[PDB]
Amino acid sequence: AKTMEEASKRSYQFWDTQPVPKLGEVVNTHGPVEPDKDNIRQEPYTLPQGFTWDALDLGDRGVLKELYTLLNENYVEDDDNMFRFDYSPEFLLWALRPPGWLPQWHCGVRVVSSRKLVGFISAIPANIHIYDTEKKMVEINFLCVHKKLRSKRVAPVLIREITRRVHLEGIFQAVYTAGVVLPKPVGTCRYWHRSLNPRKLIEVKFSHLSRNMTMQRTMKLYRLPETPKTAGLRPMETKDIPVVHQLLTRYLKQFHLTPVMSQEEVEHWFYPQENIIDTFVVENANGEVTDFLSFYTLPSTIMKSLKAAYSFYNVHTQTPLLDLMSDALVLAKMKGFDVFNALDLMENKTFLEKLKFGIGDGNLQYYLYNWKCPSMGAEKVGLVLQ
Amino acid sequence: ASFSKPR
Ligand SMILES: CCCCCCCCCCCCCC(=O)SCCNC(=O)CCNC(=O)[C@H](O)C(C)(C)COP(=O)(O)OP(=O)(O)OC[C@H]1O[C@@H](n2cnc3c(N)ncnc32)[C@H](O)[C@@H]1OP(=O)(O)O
Ligand SMILES: [Cl-]
Ligand SMILES: [Cl-]
Repeated sequence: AKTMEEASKRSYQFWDTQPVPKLGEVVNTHGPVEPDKDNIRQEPYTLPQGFTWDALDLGDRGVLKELYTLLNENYVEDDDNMFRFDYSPEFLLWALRPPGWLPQWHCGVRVVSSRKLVGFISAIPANIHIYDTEKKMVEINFLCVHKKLRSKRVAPVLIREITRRVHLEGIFQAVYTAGVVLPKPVGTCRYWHRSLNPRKLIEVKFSHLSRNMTMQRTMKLYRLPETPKTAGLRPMETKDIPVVHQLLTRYLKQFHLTPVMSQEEVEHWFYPQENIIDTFVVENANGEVTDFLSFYTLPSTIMKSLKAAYSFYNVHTQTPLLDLMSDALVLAKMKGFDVFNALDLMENKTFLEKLKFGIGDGNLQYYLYNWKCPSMGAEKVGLVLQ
Repeated sequence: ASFSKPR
């Protein structure tokens, strides 16, 4: 189910058993659904006959290769089944080894006899600000079951096993996103897309020539300057880590669901890595860094390759957000991206239409596990996951 | 995660 009208009818065999609010329920409290556990199941959950658990050491290059192969062949597609995310090994290390990462939380499923990797789910630690509470949580990502094992109820077992492994470490809340509606979204966001190379996007069927509009007309509409306009824009450097951390922390206070990053976490998530993460800061005529923009790299295989930038965190205190995002588009164009993607969260609705983004067909639902709180509009969500 | 395209 991808809409709240489809989810209105369904029943949820697994999620009814979990500490999440009911889909109908309207919530006006803030806090855990169930108490922290003082005794945790020591044995892994039972898998179907012929499968076994395995913690994936991603510092092993052959194991990392097994994971991105599983993901590139079996992870998230567009609902038209035209494009699948193409996760690089280096991107996965970025997403899966932030500060505090644990090997037991890179949780694989393998065929017993052949050791073939056929399932995965991960947790990474994060301090999360939710309304008036700060909690240590984990972020769950990359739940993946091999296409030939789909619909055999392996997903709930992966969820219960990563839950157990996170409980063993004393953590009892999680945050996660999904394109499907489950009990119960804390917020719902929409993806928007900004064409950068319209000839390629229409050719590969990512977009279509709009009503009574030529190709030549479409390139003109999406044409961008060759260089950014904001004075003082430059790549983030090591010396910028503290001020980027300061800028981000103060800026995120206006939203209701945000990460709380240490300075080491800021370094990991924002320090530029070619073909993974780009961060540019604005250093003004006084030498003060006053703003920054960032986007990560996630190409898609055309089931060539579709080179997509995803808006990450953008902080403005002296440059208008509108101007900052214009330069983000210019930079992504310069770096050879075909499309620039952004959600309607934080303040993004103030620039999406102005900058000629077009709305997409998917929903991104945000969820908290074992935390019951009021839902929020997209503009109060201040958390971006990979 | 969600993969979207222009509507
Ligand atoms: C304290 C710590 C707690 C930590 C845990 C926090 C919770 C973590 C929650 C997970 C955070 C994930 C964050 C991300 O990674 S979101 C990305 C999810 N991955 C993909 O979209 C990749 C492509 N798809 C697949 O590999 C499979 O279709 C997956 C593995 C997604 C489902 O496998 P399969 O298709 O073979 O189904 P099944 O028969 O085995 O099982 C179906 C059951 O699971 C429910 N389902 C389906 N999709 C999702 C989904 N995306 N999130 C949560 N639940 C989902 C489904 O409605 C049903 O429940 P119910 O309808 O019976 O009630
Ligand atoms: Cl690892
Ligand atoms: Cl609160």
